Amino acid sequence: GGMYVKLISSDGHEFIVKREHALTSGTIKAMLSGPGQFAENETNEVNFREIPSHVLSKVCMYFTYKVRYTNSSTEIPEFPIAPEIALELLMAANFLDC
Amino acid sequence: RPVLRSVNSREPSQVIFCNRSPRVVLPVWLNFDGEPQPYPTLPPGTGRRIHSYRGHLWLFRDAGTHDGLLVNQTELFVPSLNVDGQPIFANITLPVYTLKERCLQVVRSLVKPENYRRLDIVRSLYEDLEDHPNVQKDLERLTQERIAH
Amino acid sequence: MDVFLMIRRHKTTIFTDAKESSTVFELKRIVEGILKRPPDEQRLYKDDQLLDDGKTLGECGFTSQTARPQAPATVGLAFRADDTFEALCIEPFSSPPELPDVMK
Amino acid sequence: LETLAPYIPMDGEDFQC
Repeated sequence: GGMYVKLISSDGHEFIVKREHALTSGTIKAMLSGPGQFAENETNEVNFREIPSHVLSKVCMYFTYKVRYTNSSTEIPEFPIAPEIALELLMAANFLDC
Repeated sequence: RPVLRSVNSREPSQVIFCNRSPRVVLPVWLNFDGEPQPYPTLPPGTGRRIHSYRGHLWLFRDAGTHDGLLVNQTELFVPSLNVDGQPIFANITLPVYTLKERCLQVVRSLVKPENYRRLDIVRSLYEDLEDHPNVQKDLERLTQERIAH
Repeated sequence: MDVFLMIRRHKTTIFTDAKESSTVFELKRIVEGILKRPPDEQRLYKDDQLLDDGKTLGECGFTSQTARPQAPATVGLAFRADDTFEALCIEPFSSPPELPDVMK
Repeated sequence: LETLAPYIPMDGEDFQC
C-alpha cells in the first residue's frame, strides 16, 4: 500500500490505485514523478482523455492481477475479458504499454 | 544441429503431464532435428503418464490458439532419469500474459483473420493481431536466450 | 487470505486489498489514509447492508472466491457532511458499445 | 543406434491431477 496515485477516465471517474500497481503500465510510469524523475515536485495524477471508465476500471483490475500473480508458484487463473470491451481494452493496453 | 532438440539418449524416463491450466493443452515434442511433433491433447485438470527419454525436449501450447503455456513455471521441459521409480512431473500452467497479449487473444478468438482489418481500431494493431503465437518464433527467442547465457 | 476490493463513492473508486481477518474498522483506517476522512465520518456497505466496525471482512462475505484480484468485490462508501450522513451513492461506469458485426 | 521417440503406454489412463 503506502503511496497511491489517481487515474482519471475520459468520463471523469477517478481511480485511486497503489503506485506500485500503476507502474505496471509503462506509460503511467513514464508520466509519474517518482524518485528518478522529480520526487520533490510530485506528479501523482494522470488524466486519460480517450479511455472510458468501463475500460480503465478493467485496466486497474489487470494491474492487481499482474502484481499478485507474477513470479508466483500458485496456480494462475485466467484474466477474463467480456467480448464487448475487448477492442477498447486492446487499444488501452496498447496505449498504456501493459 | 539446432541447439534446441531432443537427444537420442535412449534412456527411458517416465513423465506425468498435469494440466493445471484452463486451456486444452497440446504437448509438443521437439524431435531429434528440433522440429515440433504434436501429441494427444490434455483437458484441464487431467494428468497423463508418458514414456519419454532423458534429454528430450517438450513445450506446451493452447491446442486451439497456440498460445504459449508454462511447464514447471518455464517454457521448455526436459526429462531426467527417474529416482525411486517416481515419475517426473510436468505441471502445465497459464503464464501471466501482458494485458495487450491477452486482449489480442480474445479478439483473435472472435474475429476471423480475413476480417481483422474491418475492425475500427488503431492501425498498428492489425499486424499485432496477424502475428499469431507459434512454436517457431518462440524457439528462435529461446535459442538466442540460451546462447546469451 | 488477501481480499481485493473496490471502495466506491460517487465517481471515486479505490483499488486496495486487505486480509479476510481484518475488520471493517481497519478498512476505514485505510480509507482515512487515502482520502483524509476519519473513520467516524465514514460508513461502509456491502450492497445496501451497512457494515459494523467489529466484523471481519471474511464474515461479511469478502473472501478469496468473491474478492479476487482480477474481479474485486465492491464496498460502498458514504461520508458524513456536517452532522448528517449522505445516502450511499455510486455512479455507474460507462456503457460498453455493441459488438461489431465481424465480432458476432 | 535406432531413434526412440516418446510414446503413450497402452495401459495408461487419464486421471485427475
